[PDB]
Amino acid sequence: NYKQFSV
Amino acid sequence: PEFLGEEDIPREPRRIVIHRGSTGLGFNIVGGEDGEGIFISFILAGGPADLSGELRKGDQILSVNGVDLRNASAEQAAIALKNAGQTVTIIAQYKPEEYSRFEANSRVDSSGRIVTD
Repeated sequence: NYKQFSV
Repeated sequence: PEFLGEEDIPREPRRIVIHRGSTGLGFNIVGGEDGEGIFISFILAGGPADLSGELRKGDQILSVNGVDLRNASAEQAAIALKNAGQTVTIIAQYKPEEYSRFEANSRVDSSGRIVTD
């Protein structure tokens, strides 16, 4: 689980 | 003196319009597993999102340019935001309790601010 993205 | 910190952070949905041309929005998102939501985890100082001054860590992204993201995956959410165009219309809602699940040693105080011990 989890994921982190820069936008 | 009249300190803001005492005052409750509004919890109703807001419309945020960011004009960023062809640069990044300047914030990070987390979440997007089993419809748990997409949340702002970090806002970059000096970035378009910061310069709006209408988004904060703990905000859930409800939609971008009319595209419902309440149930989105993290990757598709990122794709939607990155491809949203020069003018990005975000509907956000402050959800500090749900967000605090993600960040270690975090919690919500009496005014709704996210505190990390």
